Amino acid sequence: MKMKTKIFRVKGKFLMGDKLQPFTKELNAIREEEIYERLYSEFGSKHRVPRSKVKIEEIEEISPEEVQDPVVKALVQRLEHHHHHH
Repeated sequence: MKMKTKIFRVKGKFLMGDKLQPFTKELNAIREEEIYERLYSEFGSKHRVPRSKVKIEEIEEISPEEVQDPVVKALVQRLEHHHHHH
């Protein structure tokens, strides 16, 4: 069943150069089984980081308008209501 997408503010570590770098990823999904696969996909895409080297530590569900990432916040708004301002 599809719904209004939940923005999960993930806070974890990714292994690059045998070093753990911390990240704060605000991404819109439906459930946790999405979050894992979507991050393994993104880090591999944008950053070319291997899946087994991406370590998720925290997953915090936040509100659509509170999201700091402009791209994700714009993505969530695509399924929202066009504010009728005459």
